[PDB]
Amino acid sequence: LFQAEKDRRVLQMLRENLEEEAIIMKDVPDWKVGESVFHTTRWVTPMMGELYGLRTNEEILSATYGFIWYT
Amino acid sequence: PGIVELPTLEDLKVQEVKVSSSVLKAAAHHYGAQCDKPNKEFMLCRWEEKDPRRCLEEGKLVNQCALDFFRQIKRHCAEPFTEYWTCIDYSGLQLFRHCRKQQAKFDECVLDKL
Amino acid sequence: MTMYIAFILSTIFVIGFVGFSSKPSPIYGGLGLIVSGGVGCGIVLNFGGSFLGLMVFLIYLGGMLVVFGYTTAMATGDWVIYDTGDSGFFSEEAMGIAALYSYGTWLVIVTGWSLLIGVVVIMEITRGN
Amino acid sequence: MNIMLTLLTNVTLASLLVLIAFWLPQLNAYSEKRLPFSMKFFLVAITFLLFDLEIALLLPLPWASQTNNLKTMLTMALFLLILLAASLAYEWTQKGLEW
Amino acid sequence: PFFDVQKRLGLDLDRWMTIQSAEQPHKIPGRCHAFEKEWIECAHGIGGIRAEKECKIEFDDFVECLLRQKTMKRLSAIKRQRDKLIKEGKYTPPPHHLGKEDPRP
Amino acid sequence: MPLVYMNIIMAFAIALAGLLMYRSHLMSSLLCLEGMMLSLFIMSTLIILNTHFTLANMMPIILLVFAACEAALGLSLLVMVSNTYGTDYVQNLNLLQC
Amino acid sequence: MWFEILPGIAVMAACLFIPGMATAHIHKFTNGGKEKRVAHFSYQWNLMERDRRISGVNRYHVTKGLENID
Amino acid sequence: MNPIIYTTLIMTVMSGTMLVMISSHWLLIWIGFEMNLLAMIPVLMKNFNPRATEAATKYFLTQATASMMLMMAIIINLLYSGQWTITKMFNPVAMTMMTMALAMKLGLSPFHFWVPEVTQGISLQAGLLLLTWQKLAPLSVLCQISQSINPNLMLTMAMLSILIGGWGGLNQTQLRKIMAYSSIAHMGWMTAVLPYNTTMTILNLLIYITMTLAMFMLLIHSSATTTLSLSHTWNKMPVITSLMMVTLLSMGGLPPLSGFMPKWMIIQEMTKNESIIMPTLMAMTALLNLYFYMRLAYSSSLTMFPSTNNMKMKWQFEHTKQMKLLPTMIVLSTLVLPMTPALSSLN
Amino acid sequence: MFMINILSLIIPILLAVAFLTLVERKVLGYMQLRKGPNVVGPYGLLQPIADALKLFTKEPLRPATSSISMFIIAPILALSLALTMWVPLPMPYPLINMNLGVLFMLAMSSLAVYSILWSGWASNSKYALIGALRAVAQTISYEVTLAIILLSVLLMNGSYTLSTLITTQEHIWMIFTSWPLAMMWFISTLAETNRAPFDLTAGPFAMFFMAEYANIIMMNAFTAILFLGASHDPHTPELYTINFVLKTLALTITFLWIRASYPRFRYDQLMHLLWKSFLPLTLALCMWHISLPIMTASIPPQS
Amino acid sequence: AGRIASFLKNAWAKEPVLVASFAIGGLAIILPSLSPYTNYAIRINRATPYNYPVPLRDDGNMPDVPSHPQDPQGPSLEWLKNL
Ligand SMILES: CCCCCCCCCCCCCCCCC[C@@H](O)O[C@H](CO[C@H](O)CCCCCCCCCCCCCCC)COP(=O)(O)OCC[N+](C)(C)C
Ligand SMILES: CCCCCCCC/C=C\CCCCCCCC(=O)O[C@H](COC(=O)CCCCCCC/C=C/CCCCCCCC)COP(=O)(O)OCCN
Repeated sequence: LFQAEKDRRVLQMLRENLEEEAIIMKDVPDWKVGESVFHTTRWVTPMMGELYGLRTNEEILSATYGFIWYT
Repeated sequence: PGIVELPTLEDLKVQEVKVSSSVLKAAAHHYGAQCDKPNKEFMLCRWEEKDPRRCLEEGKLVNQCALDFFRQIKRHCAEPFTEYWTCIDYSGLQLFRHCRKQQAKFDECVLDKL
Repeated sequence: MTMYIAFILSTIFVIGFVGFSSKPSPIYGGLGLIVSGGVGCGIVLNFGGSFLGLMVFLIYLGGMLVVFGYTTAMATGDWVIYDTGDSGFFSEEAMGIAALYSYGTWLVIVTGWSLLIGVVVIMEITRGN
Repeated sequence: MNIMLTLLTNVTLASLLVLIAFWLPQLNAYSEKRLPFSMKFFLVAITFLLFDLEIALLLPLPWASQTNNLKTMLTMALFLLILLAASLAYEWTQKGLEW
Repeated sequence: PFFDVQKRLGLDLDRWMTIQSAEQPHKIPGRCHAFEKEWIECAHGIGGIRAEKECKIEFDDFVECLLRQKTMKRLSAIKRQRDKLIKEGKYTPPPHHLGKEDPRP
Repeated sequence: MPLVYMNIIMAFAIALAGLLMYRSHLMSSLLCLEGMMLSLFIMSTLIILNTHFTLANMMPIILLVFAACEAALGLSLLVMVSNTYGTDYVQNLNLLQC
Repeated sequence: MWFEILPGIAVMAACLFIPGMATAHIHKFTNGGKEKRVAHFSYQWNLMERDRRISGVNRYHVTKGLENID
Repeated sequence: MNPIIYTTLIMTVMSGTMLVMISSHWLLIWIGFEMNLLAMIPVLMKNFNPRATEAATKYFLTQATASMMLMMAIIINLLYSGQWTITKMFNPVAMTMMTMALAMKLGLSPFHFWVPEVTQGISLQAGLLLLTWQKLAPLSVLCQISQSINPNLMLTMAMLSILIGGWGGLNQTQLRKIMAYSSIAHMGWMTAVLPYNTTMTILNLLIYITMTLAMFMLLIHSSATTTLSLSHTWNKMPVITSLMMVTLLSMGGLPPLSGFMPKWMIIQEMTKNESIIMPTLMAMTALLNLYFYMRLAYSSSLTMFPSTNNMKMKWQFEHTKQMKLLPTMIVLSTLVLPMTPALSSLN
Repeated sequence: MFMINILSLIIPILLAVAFLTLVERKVLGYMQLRKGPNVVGPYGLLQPIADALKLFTKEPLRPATSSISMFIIAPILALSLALTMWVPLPMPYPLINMNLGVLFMLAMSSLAVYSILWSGWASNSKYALIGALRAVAQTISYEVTLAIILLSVLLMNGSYTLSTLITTQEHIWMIFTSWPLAMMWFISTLAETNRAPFDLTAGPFAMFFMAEYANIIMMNAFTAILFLGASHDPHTPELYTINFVLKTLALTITFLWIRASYPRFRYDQLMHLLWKSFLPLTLALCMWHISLPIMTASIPPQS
Repeated sequence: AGRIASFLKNAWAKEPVLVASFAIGGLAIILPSLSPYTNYAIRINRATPYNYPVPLRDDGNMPDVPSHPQDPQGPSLEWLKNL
């Protein structure tokens, strides 16, 4: 169950990031929306900065160092 | 080179299970014993496809089956179960060992009920 | 984001390194190296290397730089490249380190032989005559 | 953050106490009036460093005990300790622990 | 020079620690396990020069997974454009980004 | 390659440069070598932990131990040098020449 | 006589009584009347994060029992 | 020191070299280098005196710096590609870093300053060990990664080594410094052919090792460390001086002696790769090495320098300890030219 | 409320080490057929306050040629380490819960020698420098066997976490499982703190005194947790707190007991003691405790 | 035989710590190889699940792998509970 919830949450964050990137890059000339950086079409597990990149700094610090700093 | 494909936000909508970790831990054994088949579907498909985008339906299925399990537990023994989870929640490490007596009750209730 | 704490720690690392690289008053160079080692162990701890950072802080600082100071007194951008998944019910660093006795039999053999030969060599050199 | 705050608090309190201790008695007007280089201590420091390195090698034992290669891990740990004892014995018999 | 004693005797003295995708304890995977696996399968049994001319795509993918230069560059470009556009004042950030919106397990 | 790696390689560069400047005090040379090792350990640990290379977690320990062994060796030599001249000055090692 | 040593010792005990006990009360005051949840190994940390997200008040210790299942 | 301890240290040095030669993991190669350095220091300081201690300190500093540079190169190569195996270097910065590291380990110019002094400070046996055995591991490592090395840096450092050795050998009166500069020049000759053929490198290594072994054993037999001390050997054992003169002529690359075998072949292979200026420059430079070998031969065997009265007592004694394989080394280092095509064995 | 927790951890330790001096004086006096301080206060209960104020009012003697920097750094480092040591201790709940609490305490104890080294260097005296080098060598020498004993004992615990030591000794104390290791550990803790019989060596002096006595109470608390386990009931932590405090007080009174009971060693004598009696036996017991869980199939759970 | 016993006597006096250390070391070296519970410890280590057991895809030719956890097929942990 935790695995399934994790995939759904990650996919939701990726979709929101895609929507906001598409909104943001409507005017830049050579850009392409949601373009991969890999030659392969295999699924690549996203980084920490891919999901939380467009979010606030508080949640960024949480998602980065919450387990490390929790004592 | 290429565009990534992500499922729309509607495809990720499902009735999330809304209990805490202690509640899940208290009924973990019965959850595994009763909800094993859809969980095995989801886990095998997840380890075969290696793709989260190809395992949504099985996730919805396991959430639905977990909801069915919790609905039965709520219907049949709300009082016995509530006392047991509460004890688990109090412990910092959520140890099964600390409150054996509560478990004996819940188990027998379930053994009588379901 | 605490103003790139990893970047600040790295900057203090380089600052201590250039402080002790000028080589003034070798005791002061040892002080600068102590500060730099503490900062680097802090970098490792903040990254997630608890046991390796604590090894730095214990072995390096408490034995090696202590022996250096003893012999001296004798004389006159982050958060992005990080991971996504979890480790399980353990820590990957501890398991990889403890795999030394199961996988690194060759490594243990060569390191122990090197340590024994080092003891012998130290006695040989310090004999004198 | 918690450990950072604790370290900061300890350092600040120690600094304040030492500063007060060094300055409170300094406000009232008052009078205001080699070569040897022993080698045995250096040797003991060096052997301490080497034994500390061997201890660092020996440290991961508590997690090394769950590996399913119990014979191999036991043999390797006993080998490490045997070499440590052999180094101690060699330093002992070659007049290396004397005063 | 290289005396391949291990391959002659089948000893495996130090080959277990050479690559990320080789029998990690507790089946813990590497961050770029699949990329290195694919590169190794592409380049095995072919020689050096042929591996370098023909398996360039796999090595590019592996090095991108390792260092994420392209991903960081793209994210930095997105951040720069969003910051400039917010300084001009034509784009308003969504509630999810703000953190006002409720979380999902 | 992020900026923290740049900083660590820069620290290694200053350590090597300080080793090669050689004002005096061979003990400072040993200190520069040891700072070089510390920078190596820091960068190697960061690389190993970032990529989740589990079996590589042994490599820092080994490296540290070996370098520390070398450290002891150098100290011993330094002591003997001092015993011959009374000081660990660099210029006192001018007996052998090209 | 010898029991005259007891007063000062008592004070010492009282002093050594204060920290740990205080921590316990602190851990009971800040963690919703229960023990402070420990989190090693990154799995129970994920459990705590999930509980924090589920509660809705951004507090992990506000448990949502079966009455929250509808 | 204790004979058992000396045997253990020698075996440890050889085992470190073998570990470098037979390992496929970079950390194991570094460990072998560290073991070799750790066990080499007492060997250089077997006979205790300030000269030996200073030479050992110089050697330790140089080797520790080289090892640190090598580990930095390994770490960079791992960073830009998660690989530990000794193969293509995948990075130019790592390659140049480890190139300078191995050059400093081998004593190639401009890292040649430590070789004459370390050789002069230590005894003749320790000098033999340092100049023969300590060249196998770095050369093996260089041969393993010969496809990645930038030819410009290799060739520049090799030519600099040959020129520096040829120029520096002229000004020397001590025999150990002469040997050190000869080693530097021959190392440049070995290195100049690495980008093209490693078989030539190994053949030159074997020939050079045999020649320097014969020369060092002849120098140990006639206990002389200077040209003047060597000039007295004709009055006690002229056969030794004659064999020494033949070996010295061989070391200069004079045909039909054995020393002509590597250079010739090296030149040939370079002319196969359309490189004409460099082999010519190397030959005209090795003329200087031949010149100072000829000067040593003049002062050794071809003329009879004045002797001393106390040599008469030396006439009444014979060397109680005799080195084995010395005749074999001399014969191999003088008269194996007709079996040149045997190098197809990939020696 | 975390700052309040830190303050409530720090201040009681300072008060406890304030009154430990009076307890030591009274115990020594009554062990010497006399009384302790019983005039300043009802039973000397105000003596520590008088000593503190007198020390805080007296002129400090700067050597007029010493290096001020390390001279002022040393007491800061000593007191900061002494107060930091108390952080990981579970009584029964640690202020900061660490996975490697034991390793943290070991690293800080390793750092502890730097204050001695710097104070010796900054004294501008050759005799004091010799004394400082002597003390540092003794401390590191005993630190070796401290670390070895600690790891061999923890091999029956399963991890370096301090709280698990409470679960490990739920039924029996580890004093029964390994009393020789506990004996050598007690002697080693005596040796680290420069206490009798191993004690061979106004403001900054007072701070060094607080650091030393806080280290004493720390070491007694660590030994009590390590070897004399108490039963911790999650519904009432006060019982564990009282048990732990009583055992720590017993161990500290025992420290005063050995201080008042025996003469002191020579330096070469204690060095020989360690390197020729504790280290071989410590290595033998380390091998024994490595082999024991495997040979009896009683390996501790956590990994 | 008398020489070895006499040496053991002479070592037990005026050197008890070394005798005890060597005895404990020898026992720690030799005993585990003959103890019958090391196999039990290995089996206990094998029985600890740290990872998820990934099920295998069915093809109708695996009668020994259970289809449900409660099924009698598969490993049995009764031996550990009996300990
Ligand atoms: C064949 C030639 C013999 C003579 C030449 C000897 C050369 C020098 C001696 C060193 C070589 C010894 C070979 C040891 C290599 C280690 C690997 C081998 O032993 O297998 C290991 C078996 O381990 C053995 O127990 C090693 C024990 C040997 C060490 C004991 C004595 C050491 C002495 C060696 C020389 C040291 C200095 C001299 C000491 C007197 C692997 O264990 P295994 O479980 O299958 O696989 C683990 C991988 N998994 C996890 C994926 C399954
Ligand atoms: C095969 C197992 C090995 C591993 C186990 C050992 C673990 C660690 C123990 C070794 C640590 C280092 C030991 C170093 C030995 C030093 C010997 C020595 O030189 O000391 C002699 C003294 O000791 C000796 O005479 C040599 C050793 C004496 C024999 C020791 C015990 C031998 C074996 C006994 C037990 C055998 C096995 C157990 C059987 C019992 C039945 C079950 C000199 O003493 P001094 O300090 O100089 O003072 C002299 C002036 N008065």
